Amino acid sequence: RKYWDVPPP
Amino acid sequence: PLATQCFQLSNMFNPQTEEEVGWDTEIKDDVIEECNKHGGVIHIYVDKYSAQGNVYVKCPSIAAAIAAVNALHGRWFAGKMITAAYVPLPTYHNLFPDSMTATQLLVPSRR
Repeated sequence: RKYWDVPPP
Repeated sequence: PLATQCFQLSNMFNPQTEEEVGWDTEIKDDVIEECNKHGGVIHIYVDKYSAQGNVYVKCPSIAAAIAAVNALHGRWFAGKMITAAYVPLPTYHNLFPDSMTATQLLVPSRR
């Protein structure tokens, strides 16, 4: 699970 | 704006596009885990109904909330920019009266 600091695709 | 123990995170999710069961518990754990790098959390509420994707947080102290707001505001979360804003203490306690006596640091639900 990775949501923090994930930029837009 | 004047710093307080409480703050609100926005743009954390869109409740209409959240289908997975217990998604709000996972958001809660994401916020607890991230605020442990600062001073921890004593109260958290994931708003499952507002389209804005709001998370309410109460820290054990004003210093812990300043550390968390400065570190969380303007961050990417799931490809969207999040906003962190202070909530006046009487405004927060009117919404969440049970948070008035909260003292224990919260632990995430997942491993």
